[PDB]
Amino acid sequence: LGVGGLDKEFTKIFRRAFASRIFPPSVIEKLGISHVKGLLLYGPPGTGKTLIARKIGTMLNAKEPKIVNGPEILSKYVGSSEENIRNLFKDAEAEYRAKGEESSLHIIIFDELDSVFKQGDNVVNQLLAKMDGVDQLNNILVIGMTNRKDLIDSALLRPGRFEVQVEIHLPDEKGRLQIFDIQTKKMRENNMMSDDVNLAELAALTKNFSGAEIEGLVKSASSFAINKTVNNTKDIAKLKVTREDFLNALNDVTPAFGISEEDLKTCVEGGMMLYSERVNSILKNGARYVRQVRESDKSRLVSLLIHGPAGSGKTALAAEIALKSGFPFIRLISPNELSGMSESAKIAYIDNTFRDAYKSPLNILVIDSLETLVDWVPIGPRFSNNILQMLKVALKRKPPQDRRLLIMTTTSAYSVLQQMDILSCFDNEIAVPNMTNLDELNNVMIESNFLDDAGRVKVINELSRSCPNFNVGIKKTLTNIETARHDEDPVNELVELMTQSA
Amino acid sequence: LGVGGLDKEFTKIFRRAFASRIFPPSVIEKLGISHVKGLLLYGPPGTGKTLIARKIGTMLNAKEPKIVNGPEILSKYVGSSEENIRNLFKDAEAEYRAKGEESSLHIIIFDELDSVFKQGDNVVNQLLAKMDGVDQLNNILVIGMTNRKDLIDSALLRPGRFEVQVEIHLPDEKGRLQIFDIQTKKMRENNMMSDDVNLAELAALTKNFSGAEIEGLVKSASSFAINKTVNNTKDIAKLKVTREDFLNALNDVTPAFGISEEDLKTCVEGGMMLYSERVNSILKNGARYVRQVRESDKSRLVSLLIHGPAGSGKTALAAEIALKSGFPFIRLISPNELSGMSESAKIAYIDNTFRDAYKSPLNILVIDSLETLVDWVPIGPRFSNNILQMLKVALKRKPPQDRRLLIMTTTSAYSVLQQMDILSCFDNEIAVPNMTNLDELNNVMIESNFLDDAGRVKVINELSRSCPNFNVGIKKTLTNIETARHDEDPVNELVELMTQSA
Ligand SMILES: Nc1ncnc2c1ncn2[C@@H]1O[C@H](COP(=O)(O)OP(=O)(O)OP(=O)(O)O)[C@@H](O)[C@H]1O
Ligand SMILES: Nc1ncnc2c1ncn2[C@@H]1O[C@H](COP(=O)(O)OP(=O)(O)OP(=O)(O)O)[C@@H](O)[C@H]1O
Ligand SMILES: Nc1ncnc2c1ncn2[C@@H]1O[C@H](COP(=O)(O)OP(=O)(O)O)[C@@H](O)[C@H]1O
Ligand SMILES: Nc1ncnc2c1ncn2[C@@H]1O[C@H](COP(=O)(O)OP(=O)(O)O)[C@@H](O)[C@H]1O
Ligand SMILES: [Mg+2]
Ligand SMILES: [Mg+2]
Repeated sequence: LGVGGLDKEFTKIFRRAFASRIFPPSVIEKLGISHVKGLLLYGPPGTGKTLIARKIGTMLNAKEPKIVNGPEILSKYVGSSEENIRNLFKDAEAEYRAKGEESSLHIIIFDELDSVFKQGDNVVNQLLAKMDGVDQLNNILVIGMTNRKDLIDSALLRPGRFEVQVEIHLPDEKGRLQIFDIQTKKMRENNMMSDDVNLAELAALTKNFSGAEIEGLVKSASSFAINKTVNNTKDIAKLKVTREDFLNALNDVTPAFGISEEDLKTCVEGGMMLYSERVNSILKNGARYVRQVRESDKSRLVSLLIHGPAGSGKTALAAEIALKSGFPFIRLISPNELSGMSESAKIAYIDNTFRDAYKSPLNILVIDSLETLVDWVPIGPRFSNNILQMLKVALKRKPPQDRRLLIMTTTSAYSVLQQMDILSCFDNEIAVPNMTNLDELNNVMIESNFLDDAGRVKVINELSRSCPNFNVGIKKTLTNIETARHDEDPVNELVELMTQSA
Repeated sequence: LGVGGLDKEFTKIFRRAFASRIFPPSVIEKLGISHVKGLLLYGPPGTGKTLIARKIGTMLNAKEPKIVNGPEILSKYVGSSEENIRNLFKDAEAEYRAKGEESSLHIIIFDELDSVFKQGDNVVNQLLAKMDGVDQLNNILVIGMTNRKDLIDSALLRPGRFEVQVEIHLPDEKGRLQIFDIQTKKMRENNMMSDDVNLAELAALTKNFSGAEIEGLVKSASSFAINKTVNNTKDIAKLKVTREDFLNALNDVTPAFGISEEDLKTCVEGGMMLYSERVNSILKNGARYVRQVRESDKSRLVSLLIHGPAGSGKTALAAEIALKSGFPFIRLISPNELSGMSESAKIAYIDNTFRDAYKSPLNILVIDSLETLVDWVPIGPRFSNNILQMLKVALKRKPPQDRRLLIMTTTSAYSVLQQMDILSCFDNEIAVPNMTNLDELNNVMIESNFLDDAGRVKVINELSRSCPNFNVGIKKTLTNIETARHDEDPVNELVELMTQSA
């Protein structure tokens, strides 16, 4: 017909909400039952709910369904809003007096239902009157659509009202293959599509898209081929789309439920060099855990705690372990995002991020500098307890319906966490130490191209008896080489800086 | 007549509210008494109150009852609501002036009465005027309905107003047997029901349903048999519902006052293995307490405390004991449900859960992580006292009218509870210890299919002289084997991890 990827949900809606309307009234009256009058559809935006609604009605040959938007009714003036509802059902009322039980079916779609409860009452009560009360109207069927089931009051779900509930999901590979078929049919049937375009490849590149995003991608590719000829010209009849156009268009549409590439890549990495054996061990353990949470069904929530002193490398490690994983979904919470908001806004932001992470097969989250998110200052001490409780609950909840995620977190204030007794949330702890021998300094000098061997040797020979057992980090070590490089006397300057830091 | 299960109740209502209306006016005048003008019915929703109201009306062949809804009147504009109440009684006023004492009876129904008091006064005063004051009308009888008696002000219950009060209950096995007949009459009497459907079985499976759920169950079963023909065809005349349809329909309707199966089963239990004698003792004691509660009338409340270190197994034991009991009603209160709410909302939620527990023959409740529900942080220390007092009162109250329930609660901060002085609530305490011997580790490895015994011997030998006094929980032990399994060198990795944890 038109819909794609939905094959166990088009059977289950049709079995219950619609099957009885086909038969003549005699047999339905014969058994002694009643038609259902409410159906609820829930799932993330852009996934095809309104489509199913409109498309089913063409089989029954009902009237074109009316549509009403929640916030519209809520933003109208009080009296106008009150009168509006009684306007909506007028045609349905008339036809019943006209033809009794043999009237046709009428469909009403109610969108963004949750908005009414998010605080209103008059709309809800008037609406329930028309399908539950003594003024019962036996022609109508009302469809509701929401992204959040938990905000609707339980009173509405009980038998007689919104009796059947269905859930829509993001598509998998076979779904996307069918959606591509549906969207490119009309191009294919008119010899306006090249022969190198292979749809099974695109089905695998577009990893976590919804249907709407696929519409947008096709439109973009068409755009390229149009622009290639304008400046409106002869020989339009030879127009065609090509594989290169799809590959170019893939760089202009970025999906929600994707990878926050720029923040991870640029902000958190400006080098990476293996200067010791501990580093290598840390990156191997990271790979082990990524593999564990992709090939086992008895581990759907792992949490880790990379601790260490300041200037030690922590965050750059977390990022490095994530970018090599290849998961579809990756995000991070850091102080840069929460700047300038009130406390309540912060709670809302964290909660929404976690809810968005429970809608893909695989997920990674990074939490950076746990103590700064809580506003810790030791003169008081002062901190925010509400945020702490939100985080403490979140780090132990398990995603529903055989999904899975991995979490990584970074801190420099281990003792404070020990004091706040939230140290049982973590499954394992990794330690990151500083540099403490001159061999590491030699390695770091070599891989940054500091200067020729003749000078390098002299730096080590002078520090050998200037300061034998220094204790410095990596972040500071790379800001001293960089500044010393620009001096007029590089060896002496570097020696002085190193001695001061140690 | 048309209703079943509610017999006794009837006998009474008819004895008091209506018996006087049958007799001729002369004898009633002759005794020197006056009719009753108010009747209150209360009980859980969907249990059959409005049905009784209508069906009694048909025996006395009075007019069709009028109906009004509380929220409807309360939400309307102030002036319209004030003018509205006077419209409702107009017809009754007219017939009185027409025909005096010999007028027929008028019956008015008022729904969701408590909504008026839950905060209003104008409707209450105007209503009492017509049935108590000087302007009394002697034709009317008013029926009220509420789910909550305790909220109604006492001024209404005194003689002359709402003089008779009655309660409706959820049916027992015999009642459900009757309700199935009343609902399936029209199918049975027209040869559209198979010869294998046995109603005594269905009455026994549907353990805690109300009437509305039974209507829904029949409707769903009809839907199965109907859909099996379409795609609208010939031989509609051979339609028949069958036993398999009922058994499959049983999985689509879930009742309130049922079992929260998914939450108990998936989240809280992902393995169970009897690695020591203490575990067997714990489970045996749980079974003891269960069948105690089922076979005694001198123990209608029992409360338990399970305590021990973090990671020891607690919550899984609790859920494991719940699943094998076989009770109809099971729920749990845990931090996940209360996340994101304000304080007042949390209190309301807890209180409603306890109220819903007091309406079934048998009940179990599970309360998880008592110290996290109160928001304890030891720096202050800071915590919420209101929630603590609510929980402290609730754990001692006994349910009414020969019902019984069992409570289990789990915690990791035994010293804190001792400081807060709420140990007096619990009847007995159970201790869950950690692992402390190598034999237990051997059993766990055998049970989890780690690797062939040849390698298994080596782990125990190496730990026998590396660290013989280790002290770790079961959760950590089951998350270290899992990660070691995926390594390239599984023995050394597991040995190192165990040494670190101890
Ligand atoms: N082997 C390495 N491991 C980690 N970081 C490295 C390595 N080699 C170079 N670097 C660079 O060193 C810097 C380390 O700074 P980074 O922000 O990761 O430290 P940090 O301890 O998280 O800092 P802070 O806690 O003060 O915010 C980064 O620019 C990183 O790219
Ligand atoms: N004999 C057993 N006893 C307890 N848990 C077991 C047993 N065998 C396997 N398990 C598994 O071990 C895990 C125990 O974790 P659980 O959440 O019950 O611990 P907990 O004491 O509640 O932890 P926490 O204090 O961190 O909340 C569960 O996944 C459970 O299925
Ligand atoms: N599963 C799907 N199969 C085919 N087309 C789809 C699908 N999902 C989305 N589309 C396309 O995207 C458009 C927008 O989807 P829409 O029905 O508005 O979803 P929502 O109800 O979430 O807004 C549809 O009109 C259709 O062209
Ligand atoms: N004891 C019963 N026997 C038969 N049918 C019942 C019974 N109780 C409830 N029902 C069915 O449930 C339907 C809904 O009940 P309703 O009249 O709304 O009662 P209430 O709303 O007061 O719970 C009724 O129309 C009736 O068909
Ligand atoms: Mg950092
Ligand atoms: Mg627990």
